[PDB]
Amino acid sequence: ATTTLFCASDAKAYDTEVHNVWATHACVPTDPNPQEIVLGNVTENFNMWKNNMVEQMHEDIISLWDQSLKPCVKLTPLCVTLNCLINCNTSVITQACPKVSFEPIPIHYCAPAGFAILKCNSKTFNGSGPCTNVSTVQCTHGIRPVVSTQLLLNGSLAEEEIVIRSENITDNAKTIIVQLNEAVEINCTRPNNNTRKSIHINIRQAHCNISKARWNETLGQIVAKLEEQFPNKTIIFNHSSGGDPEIVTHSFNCGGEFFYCNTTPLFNSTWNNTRTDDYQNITLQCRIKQIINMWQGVGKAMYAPPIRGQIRCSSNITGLLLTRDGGRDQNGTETFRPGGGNMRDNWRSELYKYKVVKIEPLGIAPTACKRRV
Amino acid sequence: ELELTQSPATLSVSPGERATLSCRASESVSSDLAWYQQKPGQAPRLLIYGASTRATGVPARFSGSGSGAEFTLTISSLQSEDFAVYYCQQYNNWPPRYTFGQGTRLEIKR
Amino acid sequence: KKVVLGKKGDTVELTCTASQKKSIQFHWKNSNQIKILGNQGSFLTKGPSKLNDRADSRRSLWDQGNFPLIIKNLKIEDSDTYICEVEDQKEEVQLLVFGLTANSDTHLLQGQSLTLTLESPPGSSPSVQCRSPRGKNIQGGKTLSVSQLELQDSGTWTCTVLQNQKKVEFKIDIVV
Amino acid sequence: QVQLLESGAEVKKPGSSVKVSCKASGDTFIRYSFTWVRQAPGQGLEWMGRIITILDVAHYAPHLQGRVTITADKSTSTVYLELRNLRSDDTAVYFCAGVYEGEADEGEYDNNGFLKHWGQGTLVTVT
Ligand SMILES: *[C@@H]1O[C@H](CO)[C@@H](O[C@@H]2O[C@H](CO)[C@@H](O[C@@H]3O[C@H](CO[C@H]4O[C@H](CO)[C@@H](O)[C@H](O)[C@@H]4O)[C@@H](O)[C@H](O[C@H]4O[C@H](CO)[C@@H](O)[C@H](O)[C@@H]4O[C@H]4O[C@H](CO)[C@@H](O)[C@H](O)[C@@H]4O[C@H]4O[C@H](CO)[C@@H](O)[C@H](O)[C@@H]4O)[C@@H]3O)[C@H](O)[C@H]2NC(C)=O)[C@H](O)[C@H]1NC(C)=O
Ligand SMILES: *[C@@H]1O[C@H](CO)[C@@H](O[C@@H]2O[C@H](CO)[C@@H](O[C@@H]3O[C@H](CO)[C@@H](O)[C@H](O[C@H]4O[C@H](CO)[C@@H](O)[C@H](O)[C@@H]4O)[C@@H]3O)[C@H](O)[C@H]2NC(C)=O)[C@H](O)[C@H]1NC(C)=O
Ligand SMILES: *[C@@H]1O[C@H](CO)[C@@H](O[C@@H]2O[C@H](CO)[C@@H](O[C@@H]3O[C@H](CO[C@H]4O[C@H](CO)[C@@H](O)[C@H](O)[C@@H]4O)[C@@H](O)[C@H](O)[C@@H]3O)[C@H](O)[C@H]2NC(C)=O)[C@H](O)[C@H]1NC(C)=O
Ligand SMILES: *[C@@H]1O[C@H](CO)[C@@H](O[C@@H]2O[C@H](CO)[C@@H](O[C@@H]3O[C@H](CO)[C@@H](O)[C@H](O)[C@@H]3O)[C@H](O)[C@H]2NC(C)=O)[C@H](O)[C@H]1NC(C)=O
Ligand SMILES: *[C@@H]1O[C@H](CO)[C@@H](O[C@@H]2O[C@H](CO)[C@@H](O[C@@H]3O[C@H](CO)[C@@H](O)[C@H](O)[C@@H]3O)[C@H](O)[C@H]2NC(C)=O)[C@H](O)[C@H]1NC(C)=O
Ligand SMILES: *[C@@H]1O[C@H](CO)[C@@H](O[C@@H]2O[C@H](CO)[C@@H](O[C@@H]3O[C@H](CO)[C@@H](O)[C@H](O)[C@@H]3O)[C@H](O)[C@H]2NC(C)=O)[C@H](O)[C@H]1NC(C)=O
Ligand SMILES: *[C@@H]1O[C@H](CO)[C@@H](O[C@@H]2O[C@H](CO)[C@@H](O[C@@H]3O[C@H](CO)[C@@H](O)[C@H](O)[C@@H]3O)[C@H](O)[C@H]2NC(C)=O)[C@H](O)[C@H]1NC(C)=O
Ligand SMILES: *[C@@H]1O[C@H](CO)[C@@H](O[C@@H]2O[C@H](CO)[C@@H](O)[C@H](O)[C@H]2NC(C)=O)[C@H](O)[C@H]1NC(C)=O
Ligand SMILES: *[C@@H]1O[C@H](CO)[C@@H](O[C@@H]2O[C@H](CO)[C@@H](O)[C@H](O)[C@H]2NC(C)=O)[C@H](O)[C@H]1NC(C)=O
Ligand SMILES: *[C@@H]1O[C@H](CO)[C@@H](O[C@@H]2O[C@H](CO)[C@@H](O)[C@H](O)[C@H]2NC(C)=O)[C@H](O)[C@H]1NC(C)=O
Ligand SMILES: *[C@@H]1O[C@H](CO)[C@@H](O[C@@H]2O[C@H](CO)[C@@H](O)[C@H](O)[C@H]2NC(C)=O)[C@H](O)[C@H]1NC(C)=O
Ligand SMILES: *[C@@H]1O[C@H](CO)[C@@H](O)[C@H](O)[C@H]1NC(C)=O
Ligand SMILES: *[C@@H]1O[C@H](CO)[C@@H](O)[C@H](O)[C@H]1NC(C)=O
Ligand SMILES: *[C@@H]1O[C@H](CO)[C@@H](O)[C@H](O)[C@H]1NC(C)=O
Ligand SMILES: *[C@@H]1O[C@H](CO)[C@@H](O)[C@H](O)[C@H]1NC(C)=O
Repeated sequence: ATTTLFCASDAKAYDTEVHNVWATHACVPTDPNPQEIVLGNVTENFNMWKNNMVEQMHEDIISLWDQSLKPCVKLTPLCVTLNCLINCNTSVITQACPKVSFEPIPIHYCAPAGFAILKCNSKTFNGSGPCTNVSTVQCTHGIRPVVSTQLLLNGSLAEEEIVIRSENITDNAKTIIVQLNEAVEINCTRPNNNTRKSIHINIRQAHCNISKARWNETLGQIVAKLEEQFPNKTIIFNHSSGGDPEIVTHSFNCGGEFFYCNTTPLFNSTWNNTRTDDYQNITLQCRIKQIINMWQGVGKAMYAPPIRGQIRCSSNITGLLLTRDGGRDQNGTETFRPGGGNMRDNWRSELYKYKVVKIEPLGIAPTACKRRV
Repeated sequence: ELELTQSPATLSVSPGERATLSCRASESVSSDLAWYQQKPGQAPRLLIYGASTRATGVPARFSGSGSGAEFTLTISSLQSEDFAVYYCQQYNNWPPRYTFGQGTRLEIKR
Repeated sequence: KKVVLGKKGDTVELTCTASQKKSIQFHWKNSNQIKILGNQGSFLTKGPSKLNDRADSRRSLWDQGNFPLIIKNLKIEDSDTYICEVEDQKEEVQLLVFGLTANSDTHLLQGQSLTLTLESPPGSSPSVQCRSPRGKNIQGGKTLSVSQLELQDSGTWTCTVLQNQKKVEFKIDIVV
Repeated sequence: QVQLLESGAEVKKPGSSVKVSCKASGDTFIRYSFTWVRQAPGQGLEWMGRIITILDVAHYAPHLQGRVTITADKSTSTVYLELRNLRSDDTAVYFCAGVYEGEADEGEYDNNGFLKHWGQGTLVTVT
């Protein structure tokens, strides 16, 4: 089916939190008694890159960002139907910019009246491969609408082992979604201590820390899986290959603070079966920006200056988006640069277990009876 | 729109005396007020920005404070070159709809 | 296959075509399967090749269905084919960049001979068609030489270079 | 670091179009915004408008939007002020005004609404 799904999140309806305001006006309360009917010996071809359900969540989040962070100047392109000097003049919009609170909330996409949602339960699932432990439900699990690049933040973890998912390997175009089985933490702060606005005619500085003794374990398992796909080549990580500032670096949000964290001291290491890092607090240098590029279409934007102080992001890291650099010049190597940017790929890593199906009840079969006439 | 009101029309001063000024807004406004100087036929040099931070080159003789509606200013040890027209220009509305202020001037006994 | 010509220094614009009119994923790969550009949602990712700072794209036309490839400061080393990967198609074009000039910079006289210089891309066969304002429509292969360079031979001769029914014009520095 | 250079003091009949230019140096033209303040003879400091160099946007007063427009030719680093539909009240002194913004190209923009750098003023008078 190609239907719409009503959301169902546990709101509050009293605080000035943005997601609590949005969830109260368009969401219902969560199901207090869920029922997961386990089917028998069934098999369903769960394709995940052709899932139309993720095309809906992406259009239900864009409608939230137009109710949350109103830009001061929303510069967006607009062309005129003239064959080819095509008339393409920008159309700016000036709106009030109030600094509002910002925090995601887990939502649940539920099936409408008359349809059902299937769900695989295999601990591997492979992506677009048919599983066997298919069970039906009515609402998905907790899904957070976190918007980020190069590192999938807050969310669900793998069941037993770090699995990799990609629509098609060896074609270096499709992004490789890597799901972790252990929550890698990350803390990002800037207390006060940097009220220095300009330098010559810092408040635009922040940092993050990653537990090196814990992060190497999860990275050590990723290379163990990637080498299973390429045993003779060499796994060599690298930084980004350039482009827009929202892709070259990490990018997440915390109360309107658009942290653009430089992730070069996290992917610089070359690899083999042994380590090449060192031998606790990896200082991930970040920077608050003001002129961004929207992820909800082409076009720049400009927000209000940052808050005075005490900006904290006690996050998690459940996924990882990695691209691949192949070719005829690939002399026994494997380059996995950080990618991401396509937010649909951010939610396909979350909505991979589900599928919306309808029940057709007719059926025709041959038999040995005959209508007496 | 908004309006900035000054209490005096001119300011009776003398060299070596302390001078104070105040700007009042028609509506509420935060600490986004800047004080400007003005000399005849010259460029209106910046004095304070944000009502509490001096520019690059403004001496310690010029200072001010205040928030909300009242915005004070103080001039310690009024020099000879400090006799110039002063101005109040508010900027706290997005889109920019701020207009102007009245302004004061130091006096000369004659 | 489509093919265009470069002028050793200017830009170029190789375009793809889309019909869904939705601004979807696409890429650009050379003859060695190396990424150059490509949409990633609504952002832009420059692929790891030898054309990092030269590759660019007109972002304002992606929602209409046109995904051009803007490459500035063309060189002869970039004469290679390119691949479009809009939906599932493999729209392929070919780039041929070369430069036509001479050797004697400014010191020239009256009654001297002239020589030309062409650095064609490796694996090509161009045809240089010279044209002069005096009517010296010199026809020949790649290399051309003129035996007369006088005061009457002044003016930048517009020698065009044709290959596969595709030609581009140039200029000639003549200082006497 | 930055400097300004106004245009020539030209008088025009009320009803025509007025153009005022301002060049600069010392810093890249797209690093910070620019404004316009109107100095009438004997009056205060009337705010004309404001233009961001990167985002070619402009905001004006509600009594001037049908007569002014600001462009920032970054290839020449010269802001222009096309003031058409000239009247008699518009006799004043026009001048550019700038204020630095820390690294707006990379995105560290500050939205400094005050004014620090000023030009010298061109004389505009109708007859
Ligand atoms: C992944 O998931 C994790 C969760 O597992 C996400 O982590 C969350 O991230 C949130 C934002 O990054 C963060 O939210 C902040 O929490 C602060 C602490 O909350 C606790 O204290 C409050 C008050 O005591 C309790 O009510 C509450 O129950 C908690 O126990 C809040 O204080 C923060 O609110 C302030 O910041 C936002 C930022 O925009 C403001 O909009 C908001 O209005 C508040 O602003 C005030 O404080 C700032 C601090 O400097 C001031 O600068 C500002 O001017 C305001 O100051 C006024 O008020 C203070 C009193 O608060 C007063 O002293 C001052 O004088 C002023 O009058 C904010 O809500 C979550 O805590 C955090 N969760 C966890 C578990 O860590 C993570 O983000 C996820 N990843 C992503 C990408 O989202
Ligand atoms: C992570 O990816 C980046 C992608 O940019 C990669 O960095 C670059 O790699 C290329 C590929 O080797 C380097 O290019 C060459 O590097 C050598 C060594 O310095 C230079 O001598 C070369 O310059 C000469 O050769 C060119 C022709 O090959 C000539 O045209 C040129 O004029 C010079 O004569 C050539 O540049 C490039 O230097 C690096 N750049 C950086 C900043 O590292 C990086 O290697 C990847 N990481 C890992 C771990 O592999
Ligand atoms: C999953 O993705 C894979 C890559 O991401 C896909 O692999 C592709 O598989 C096809 C089938 O072999 C390959 O096509 C081959 O291309 C060569 C090279 O073509 C050149 O030479 C021929 C003449 O030899 C010429 O006509 C052309 O114009 C080229 O100049 C051909 O010679 C072969 O006959 C064959 O067609 C692709 O190369 C390969 N992709 C890559 C990037 O290597 C795979 O198909 C995907 N899976 C599914 C199910 O679609
Ligand atoms: C096939 O799919 C079904 C989906 O329900 C799987 O059943 C689930 O199995 C897990 C064990 O991994 C059960 O979790 C356990 O629950 C019990 C009782 O609640 C508790 O004592 C344990 O601590 C643990 O939490 C889960 O309850 C169970 N689902 C239901 C509805 O009972 C089944 O395991 C899958 N088959 C295979 C081979 O994985
Ligand atoms: C993220 O942080 C890393 C920290 O290493 C930054 O890498 C460093 O960037 C600087 C600036 O380009 C590089 O300096 C340059 O080096 C070349 C020699 O290759 C020299 O010719 C230049 O004049 C300049 O000094 C520096 O080499 C580089 N570090 C390494 C190890 O390569 C990186 O730029 C940051 N990225 C972002 C997006 O913030
Ligand atoms: C790739 O990035 C990692 C990021 O951690 C680099 O590891 C860091 O390497 C530097 C080497 O200079 C370590 O500094 C060391 O500090 C100790 C104590 O102050 C000092 O005794 C040493 O002489 C050295 O200066 C740094 O601690 C280390 N990071 C962590 C978190 O331990 C790694 O070197 C990078 N690799 C490449 C090839 O760029
Ligand atoms: C590596 O990073 C972590 C966090 O990014 C650092 O942990 C932090 O360490 C400081 C220093 O002890 C802790 O402050 C102390 O907290 C206790 C408990 O509230 C308080 O009673 C003390 O007076 C003091 O303020 C801080 O809480 C702690 N962070 C967290 C989240 O617990 C760690 O120190 C870093 N490693 C190194 C070697 O610096
Ligand atoms: C895991 O997924 C891959 C594709 O993502 C499946 O691979 C194809 O499987 C069919 C039949 O199993 C083969 O005919 C194809 O040749 C396979 N293609 C590739 C590229 O491997 C694979 O079957 C899935 N695993 C399971 C257990 O179903
Ligand atoms: C990031 O911060 C969190 C808390 O904000 C840290 O979690 C605590 O870690 C200490 C060990 O240093 C434990 O004793 C605490 O019990 C943890 N908190 C909770 C609630 O369990 C975390 O260690 C920090 N990680 C990094 C890499 O900085
Ligand atoms: C993030 O990591 C940095 C780098 O280790 C921490 O800075 C250190 O903090 C400890 C205790 O606060 C000091 O003893 C070290 O001297 C600091 N290192 C440096 C280089 O200054 C920082 O504290 C960490 N963040 C948090 C929230 O703890
Ligand atoms: C981030 O990771 C921490 C653990 O590193 C998560 O904390 C766990 O939360 C579950 C949820 O019920 C508890 O059962 C565990 O006992 C917690 N462990 C610890 C050590 O605190 C935390 O929930 C993660 N954050 C998010 C948003 O998922
Ligand atoms: C599924 O197959 C197993 C294999 O023995 C069988 O025992 C079971 O009854 C089957 N399920 C159903 C619902 O019949
Ligand atoms: C990863 O780091 C931890 C310390 O944080 C260390 O105990 C462990 O041995 C490291 N992993 C490898 C493979 O060396
Ligand atoms: C490459 O890997 C295969 C196993 O996948 C192994 O048999 C072979 O020996 C390896 N090549 C070399 C040169 O060792
Ligand atoms: C990587 O490790 C293997 C042994 O696991 C070794 O044979 C190989 O030489 C190593 N690669 C390099 C480049 O040293």
